[PDB]
Amino acid sequence: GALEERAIPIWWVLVGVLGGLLLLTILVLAMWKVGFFKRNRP
Repeated sequence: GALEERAIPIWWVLVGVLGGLLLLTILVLAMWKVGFFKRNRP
């Protein structure tokens, strides 16, 4: 009810967000490196 450890792991939430952000950033930067966000298609 309160004592219980929902843990409302604000930290894990913060971690998840930061992590999701890092993953998005890396995928984004990587995709940018490989040119995927890029077109220059024929």
